[PDB]
Amino acid sequence: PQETLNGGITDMLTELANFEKNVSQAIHKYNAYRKAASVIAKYPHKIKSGAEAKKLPGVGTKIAEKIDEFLATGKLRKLEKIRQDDTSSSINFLTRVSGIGPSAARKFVDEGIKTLEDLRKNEDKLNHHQRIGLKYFGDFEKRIPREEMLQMQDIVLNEVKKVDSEYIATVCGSFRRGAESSGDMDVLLTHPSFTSESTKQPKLLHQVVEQLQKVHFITDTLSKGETKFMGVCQLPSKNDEKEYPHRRIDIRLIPKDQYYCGVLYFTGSDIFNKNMKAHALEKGFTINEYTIRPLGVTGVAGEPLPVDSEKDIFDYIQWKYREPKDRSE
DNA sequence: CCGACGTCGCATCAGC
DNA sequence: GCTGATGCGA
DNA sequence: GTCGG
Ligand code: NA
Ligand code: NA
Ligand code: NA
Ligand code: NA
Repeated sequence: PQETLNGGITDMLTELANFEKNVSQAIHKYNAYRKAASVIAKYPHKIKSGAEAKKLPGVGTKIAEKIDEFLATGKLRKLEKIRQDDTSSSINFLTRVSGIGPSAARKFVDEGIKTLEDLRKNEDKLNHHQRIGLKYFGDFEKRIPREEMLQMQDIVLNEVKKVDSEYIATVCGSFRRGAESSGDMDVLLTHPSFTSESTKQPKLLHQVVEQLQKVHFITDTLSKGETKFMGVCQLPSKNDEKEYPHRRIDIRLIPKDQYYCGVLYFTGSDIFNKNMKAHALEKGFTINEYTIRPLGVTGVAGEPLPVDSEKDIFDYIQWKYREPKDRSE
């Protein structure tokens, strides 16, 4: 549905969401506003009153009132006020740097640090993550066209197999669902030698990160432990041509017996996950990102069931296997 | 009326 | 030094 | 902020 349908209202609610999260530190209000904007974004009619909107789940009394004011005046007094406020606008802005959350943003602004330039001048006050976030501030806000995702995947899948051909690696996220662009790259990795009961062998991830660094694909590291890496990567510049933006990439090592529950979950979408979770319950199973387990008559979860593919999961709950490209809901 | 609204791996702080 | 809490991201 | 026990 076109943005000119309710884009004004949805923009307003998203701006409210950001201020609750970044300034008020009210995470649940952030999500309430986000949810309201989602349901409205999907609504295929131009809203004519707060009352019409209130019928939608997640739209309550107060948002209904704001929509009334917005519809009559083309704005919202409280939002106009907070936009102008130097402190709040700065705090809100600083959070766009990866590694700077509401707490760090507040603290920086309290001591007079309000702009990227200010940050640039105060490196000593920034942790490693925050320095990398600042360094790639613009690149991190750019999206990744699917063609670049495919090129990136080519590299990841090639180098993983080169380290050990028994690794299994899957790029997940909306990309796996066939999205035309991505925000980052999420890689789930496993190996037969690693299960929930056997060796947690703590070099499986390191060896892969290392090789990806060795071929100069991974350029920076935000964080890295035995099961999860978050960092930065860049396609080699196809020659004589402009250099590609630096991209965010996550790589997680998952036990083999939990790998497919992991792929399912990190492929999404979120709404699909929710519904699949519903259905599974109805069939007497509880599914999370790690395992699927039978529920007994009084609701006691038994042991995790063997899962050797995504479709195993669907089969446990009597659902026809659905392609990632059809998992919007 | 009033608590729930994922959860968790990693980096870093707070405290002992 | 260690343990647990907190910030952050996803 | 919204929902629901
Ligand atoms: Na409603
Ligand atoms: Na941030
Ligand atoms: Na942010
Ligand atoms: Na081999």
